[PDB]
Amino acid sequence: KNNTLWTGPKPEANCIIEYGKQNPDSKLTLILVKNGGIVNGYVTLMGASDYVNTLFKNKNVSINVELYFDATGHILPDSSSLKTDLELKYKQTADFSARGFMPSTTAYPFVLPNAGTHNENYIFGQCYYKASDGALFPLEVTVMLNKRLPDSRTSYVMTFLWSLNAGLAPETTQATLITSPFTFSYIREDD
Amino acid sequence: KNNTLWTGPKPEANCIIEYGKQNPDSKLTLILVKNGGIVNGYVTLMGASDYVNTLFKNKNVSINVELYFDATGHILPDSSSLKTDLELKYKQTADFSARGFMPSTTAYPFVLPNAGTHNENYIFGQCYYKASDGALFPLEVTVMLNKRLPDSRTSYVMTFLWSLNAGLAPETTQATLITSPFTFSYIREDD
Amino acid sequence: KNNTLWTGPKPEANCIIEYGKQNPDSKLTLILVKNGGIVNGYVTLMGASDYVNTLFKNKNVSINVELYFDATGHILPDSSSLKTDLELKYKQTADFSARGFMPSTTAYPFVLPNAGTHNENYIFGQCYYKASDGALFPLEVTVMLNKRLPDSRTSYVMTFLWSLNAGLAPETTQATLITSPFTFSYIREDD
Repeated sequence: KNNTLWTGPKPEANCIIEYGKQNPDSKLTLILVKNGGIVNGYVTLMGASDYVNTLFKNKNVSINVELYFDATGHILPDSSSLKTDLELKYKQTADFSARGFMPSTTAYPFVLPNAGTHNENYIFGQCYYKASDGALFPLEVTVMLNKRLPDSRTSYVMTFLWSLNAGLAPETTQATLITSPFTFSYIREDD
Repeated sequence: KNNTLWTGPKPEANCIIEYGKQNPDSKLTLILVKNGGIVNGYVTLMGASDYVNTLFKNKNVSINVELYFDATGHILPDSSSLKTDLELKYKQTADFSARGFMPSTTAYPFVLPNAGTHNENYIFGQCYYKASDGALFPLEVTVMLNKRLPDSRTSYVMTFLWSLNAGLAPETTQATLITSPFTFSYIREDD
Repeated sequence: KNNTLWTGPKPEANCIIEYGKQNPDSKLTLILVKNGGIVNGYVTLMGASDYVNTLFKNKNVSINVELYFDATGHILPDSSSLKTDLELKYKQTADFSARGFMPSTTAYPFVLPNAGTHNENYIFGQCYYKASDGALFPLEVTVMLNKRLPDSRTSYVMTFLWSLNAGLAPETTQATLITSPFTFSYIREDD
């Protein structure tokens, strides 16, 4: 056992949404659990800055989070949106190899674009935002696994995009941004 | 392994939907399986009374199921919609402690009874109702974890809401209400 | 430790979509993982023929994949769309019984042919098709478990239907068909 790799259940601000900001402005909860040959994931984002908490005063919203991992499955905090590495739920040890939680590069390879679409690397789904007035808006989610390699330090990529394209803005005031839990599963690398 | 807590796979009527009814009018199927630090859930409701089975003669419908558990994860039947406790897929010395199946009070705390606060305690999704003529209608699902205590004897809360908001009612006659299976995952309490 | 039954992560053409074709024209990725009392599934289909890769030149499309298994959970290749049996992620043989990965016939019974509706044998959901120009199209998914046999040699049934009813066709030329990953869970038979 050490079948759960996660941010903790109620993390402190650990992720930067607003490009260029130097400190965290949001709280990413991300949990990756092994289950046989797949990983089951759970992700939710909570805003923690006035900028993130006023994004939903606009009708068109896109939130992006990119995670870059090294060869042993550890976050590269300089290029990732998440600035703190994930940790095993059972283990005080940070000494561990997390390759087994990573997205398979056999199912979801890195590719060089070379005229021709490569859409095997995406998961699509939906999650929701509940506004201040009670209205519920669907958020379209895209997860991309591996596919584009940005540098030589990276071995695995997991990116998230939440998009809202609404008839009218959900809010007219600042309100804590919370994306409802989005679950997904993917084929995992060997341990 | 002490890892599945459920109603059974095809339960007899075990749940009360209609306000003020004294005996079960529906069959709730609920399965909670441990997977690392999360529980994976599966839930479906089947009507077993004329009242439940004529709800979809209206175009706007809300079905509420509330589950209140004690400190060792057992159902409190007086206040809960479900009138029979859940059971382990494998049998009892003292019946048993089901606390590790419950929603985490760290991830999903109990909070003051203020309106519209703490929307991090909800999971939103969709499942479907297939009408007698074949039309498929989406049902918006809300699951509430903990958040509001109903009384001083409860330790954990899990509530389900299925909502239909159609342009035209699905049915014009009585028909067996069946919600298609809804899956969800949540951060679990320690064993 | 033999909890994954699958096609492998990047299968050769192994499925026949087009009516009356004798050899595979598509690549079905199917992974069934035990988790306590349920199976967690992941399915995606990739086209592998000009026929399959031109279906999305029409706005209305139905793709069907039917899997029929014998009493030990192995594919009957003659009748099924999948022509190669599933394999354990850790084996090598037919030294494997796969009944524990099958859909429970208590939760999803077989019923008398042609007598009633039996919507409790269906799981409905959505996945997507990303077109060559980038637009995302929702695909409605229906999974049927057990319910009706194709012949008297079959013990378990799992069928998938992906449907598109767009306002306009996704494509005007041939393009690799890919159904984004669809996850679902169901109550499993005993091992």
